[PDB]
Amino acid sequence: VKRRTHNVLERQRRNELKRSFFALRDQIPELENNEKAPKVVILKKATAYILSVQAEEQKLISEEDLLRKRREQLKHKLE
Amino acid sequence: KARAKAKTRSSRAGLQFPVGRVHRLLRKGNYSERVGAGAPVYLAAVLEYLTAEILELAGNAARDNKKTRIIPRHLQLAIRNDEELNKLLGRVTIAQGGVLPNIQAVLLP
Amino acid sequence: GKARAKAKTRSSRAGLQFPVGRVHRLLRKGNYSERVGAGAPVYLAAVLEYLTAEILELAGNAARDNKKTRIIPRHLQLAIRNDEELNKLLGRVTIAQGGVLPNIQAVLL
Amino acid sequence: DKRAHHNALERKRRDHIKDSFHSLRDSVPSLQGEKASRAQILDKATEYIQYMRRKNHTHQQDIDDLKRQNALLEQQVR
Amino acid sequence: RKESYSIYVYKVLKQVHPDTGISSKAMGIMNSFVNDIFERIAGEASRLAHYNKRSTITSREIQTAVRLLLPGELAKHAVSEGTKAVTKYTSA
Amino acid sequence: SRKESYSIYVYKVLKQVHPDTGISSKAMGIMNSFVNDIFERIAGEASRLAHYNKRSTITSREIQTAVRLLLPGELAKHAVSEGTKAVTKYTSA
Amino acid sequence: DIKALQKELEQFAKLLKQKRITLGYTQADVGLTLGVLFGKVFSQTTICRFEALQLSFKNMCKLRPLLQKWVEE
Amino acid sequence: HRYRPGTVALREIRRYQKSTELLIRKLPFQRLVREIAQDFKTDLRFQSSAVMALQEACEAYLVGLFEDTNLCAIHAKRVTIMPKDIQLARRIRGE
Amino acid sequence: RYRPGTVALREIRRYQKSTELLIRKLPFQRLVREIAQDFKTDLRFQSSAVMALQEACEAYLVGLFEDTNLCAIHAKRVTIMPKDIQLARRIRGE
Amino acid sequence: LRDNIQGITKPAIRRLARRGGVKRISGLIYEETRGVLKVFLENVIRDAVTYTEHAKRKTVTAMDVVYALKRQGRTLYGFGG
Amino acid sequence: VLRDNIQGITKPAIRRLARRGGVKRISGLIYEETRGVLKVFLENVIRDAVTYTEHAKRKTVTAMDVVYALKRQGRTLYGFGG
DNA sequence: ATCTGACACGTGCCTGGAGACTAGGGAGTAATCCCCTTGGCGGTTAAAACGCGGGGGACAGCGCGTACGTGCGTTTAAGCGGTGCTAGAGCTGTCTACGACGCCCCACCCCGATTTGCATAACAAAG
DNA sequence: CTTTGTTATGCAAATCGGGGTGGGGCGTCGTAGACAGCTCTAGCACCGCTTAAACGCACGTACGCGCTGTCCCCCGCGTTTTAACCGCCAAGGGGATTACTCCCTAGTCTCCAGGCACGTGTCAGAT
Repeated sequence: VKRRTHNVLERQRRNELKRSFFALRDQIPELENNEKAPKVVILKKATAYILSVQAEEQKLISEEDLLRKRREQLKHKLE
Repeated sequence: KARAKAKTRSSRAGLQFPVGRVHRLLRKGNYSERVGAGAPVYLAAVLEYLTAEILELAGNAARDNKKTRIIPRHLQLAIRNDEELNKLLGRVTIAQGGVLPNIQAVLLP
Repeated sequence: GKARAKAKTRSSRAGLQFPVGRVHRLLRKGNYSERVGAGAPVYLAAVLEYLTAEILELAGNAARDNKKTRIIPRHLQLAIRNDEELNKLLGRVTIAQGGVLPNIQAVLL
Repeated sequence: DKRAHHNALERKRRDHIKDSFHSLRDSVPSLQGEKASRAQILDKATEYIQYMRRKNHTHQQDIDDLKRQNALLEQQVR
Repeated sequence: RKESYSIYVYKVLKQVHPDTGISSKAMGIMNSFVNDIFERIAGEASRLAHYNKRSTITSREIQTAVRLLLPGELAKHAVSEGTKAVTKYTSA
Repeated sequence: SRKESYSIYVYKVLKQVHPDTGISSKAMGIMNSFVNDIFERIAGEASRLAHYNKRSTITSREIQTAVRLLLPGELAKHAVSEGTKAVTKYTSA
Repeated sequence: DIKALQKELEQFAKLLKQKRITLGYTQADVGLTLGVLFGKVFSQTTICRFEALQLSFKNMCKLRPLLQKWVEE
Repeated sequence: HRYRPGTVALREIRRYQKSTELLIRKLPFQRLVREIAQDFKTDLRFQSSAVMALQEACEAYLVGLFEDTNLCAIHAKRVTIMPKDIQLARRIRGE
Repeated sequence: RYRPGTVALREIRRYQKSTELLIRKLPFQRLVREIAQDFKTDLRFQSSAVMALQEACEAYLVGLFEDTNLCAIHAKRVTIMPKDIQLARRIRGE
Repeated sequence: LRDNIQGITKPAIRRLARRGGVKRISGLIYEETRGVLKVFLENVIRDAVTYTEHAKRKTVTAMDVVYALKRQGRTLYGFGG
Repeated sequence: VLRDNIQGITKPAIRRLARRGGVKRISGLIYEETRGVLKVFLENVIRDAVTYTEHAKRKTVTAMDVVYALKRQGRTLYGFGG
């Protein structure tokens, strides 16, 4: 009975993990159509996707900082 | 709190902080020969309370600056703009905390 | 150090006046560590005696300067505050009935 | 032969997945430097991407806003 | 492997500000904070036990240490919260 | 009921340094507190050093280190020499 | 007989005072001289109290032998 | 005959620096200590040695404050000490 | 040209708002190594140990300057002088 | 008990100032000084009482004062400890 | 063998620190006085950090040795450890 | 034909925590005694309180004069990215010298008399 | 008036002895750390290029400093008054102690599950 309990809990744990894989898979545009994407690909491309998005944040914040500096200089000129 | 339904000691106390870890830490460092069963529970509750108090203020500071993330600047403001925390942590240097924007009137036009 | 000792007392073996056995006991009762090395209380007793001698020597000189044959709290205060190393060590210490140094500034005259 | 080879192929498959989990785990600040289950890594990556998506959208909004403010100030300056 | 409270800080922050994150530098600061407060209270409780010739640290020594260490309202609230947590734990 | 003190040892040190000089009871009470304060400071520092290095035994090395930290300047230098001398002679046959 | 002992000690103390005055010595000088003779250098207070009979009979009995040598010297 | 102003002040400074006795009378000090203690908790008792310990610390504290207060007044190129000098000394000290 | 003090106030607001270190890193490292060299030769430092020193040092000097500024104001001056630093350190007990 | 702060008279304040090397005292010092002393006593007494209550004692002892002062960085010698 | 790297602290660096402190005007004698104060501060912190390092029989000074050196002086630093 | 990679099933497997007792020690409780705190009372006198007159220092205003701030052009080295090298930080395994701990006996320390000088003050003389 | 030694005595401190205990051997044993070895992290030395920050100098002027003058308000002194202090007394309460007793944590062991990876079945697209 304990063996059976372990078997089903582990069987469900795999299915729960698969659902977590799908939740991540569906969230990455690169894997949007890849319904059969394997676990290894999802993790590798999720990593690459997040890193590229983080790189985008660094680009965006740099532009924001430059624009804030420009705003202050323009106000100074008006004064 | 209203109820408890858990095996975990931290959950029984209704705390997020790890009671079992605090218990081990109280034994470490030779603070005493013996530690009371309720000792780590009381202490964990205090650590959590103070932690929540700082985070709440720091989060408010983040909103004031239109930020979605807490940074060391916010922690510095949260503490230095609060008399009780300022007394408790008045000797503490916070990395990249900065300083309050205080300028004396005699220096102004 | 001393060439030899005949007394069984550990303090005598070390050539010290301060009680090694008591220092050893206190280190074990204060829960400073799980274990205390045999040479630990010997080293410490020597340090306590050395510092004690330095204060007493200066205080004794202060007593002689005041034409007194007995050391009083006033002399201890003078002994510490007129010595840079001791004044740094005990700078925050308040000595009962020690009084203060007779410091007169030129701006007062 | 074939079974032992299959075992080796399966071991390699798992090893790639395990390393990929670690790389993904270190990509999310909530798990960076911390122990995490396989499921937690996936769940944090999922919400973190959603966070970063709206965060970068928010950054672009601030960029557009500052650009428009600068355009107005430049118009006043000229 | 090293121990930290970052996982618990994350949970507390989520409960207080569900839509606010925390930087890694801020997290390092929060860990320094928790370790500092722990040492202060544990050290003070040890002193109190020593002064009263006691060998066991209980909620009374910790409560006293809190009253001594925390100022103003923080001491009042920390004591109330500590007492409440122990009461619940005892009945849980 | 017995109350322990170092007054006898403080007295003996004074007797060796200034044999013709007496000491008041108030001065003695001060010297007794002095000894207890220094003892606690060194023992406390030694405890911290053992903890920081995750060691469980306090030896002359921790105390010597504590002395170097606690005492300034020459005073530290002399205290270390005296401590080293006492231990060396103590363990020597 | 304690009273007989008291009288003997009183008689010595009176003779001691007479000797000190006759020789032109101070009470301090007596104590200093005893220091030379025995190594025990008494203050004027002990000598004064002896002459004034402020000391106990036991103390006078114990110090007397030293003072007797002083009288002879 | 009369002394020039400041002659006595110097005499008193030298006299009080030389002496070691308490300057605050004990009885009114006790009343002050008891009044404060009654606010924290009622029906408290004190040992006479506890009161002496408090007074010794208090006088040492106030004198140290006056020494720093005096320095502030000197820095301001003044002889007379004002509340500004006390408040500055405390603010720099971190009280 | 702006009236003198106009820029200084702008800089005060700028530096109080910002959190970055004001002392250049390489010059500081050389100073730390120069001093450490007098205690023991051939010492090495973790890069984080250097940052820890910079943070403590700037926080220390800035706090000292704030107290120094108060001394100058008490003296009814705007400009800070060595006299004000020495007083602040004397009161602190340095 | 009420208003025993007046037990600290001007001469007592002046004498303390004399040890400090003060030649001249403004009239506002006396009130400021009393305010400062009251705060100092409250901080020391509050802690000494806290120790006393913790120990389940009805009386404050010198050691409670010494511990209260020790925590404030003001070590006191000669009263025991 | 390093010499005279105290000059690595330039006037602008001192000016910026003073400005953060709210200082509006700086005497020309401040720069030299400031360097003297900083040197002393570093000597005290480094001496302890090195002492901790030597006690551990290490040759490398770690961040924790600096943290302990600072904590010991009543100046607790957060973010570099505890 | 079979190879590679993938999902998924059987089943041990590490560790982390909580659960369950269990003996021996600490802490709680009750009784009792005696030192020390609180409180009161009367006398006396040292210190605080109060008024006042004078003079010394706080403070406002004025005028220099020079040291400091602000641009502006030019120089310097900080900072960033990249390369290569190895000292030593950090971990693990072996094994012994060393400190905890139990037990016993006497020389050394505590405390209560008990003796005995220290500092200050009354009692005379001397230029 | 100022200076000085003689002796008086109140009282704090140095000395003595008797007895109780904790320091020091002595043996035993478990383990903390001393020491050797090995991996591989990150600290250091070097290089070239970019460019922001640092440096030197001209030029005004805002602010520090010295002086004058006025006037508030603090000091010193005399005279009155007011509580501090000192000596003595008794009441009782609470702090220290000793003897029980019970309950509570260090210690050891048991065991349950929750993520984790070894090993096996298999199933379709690719060599």
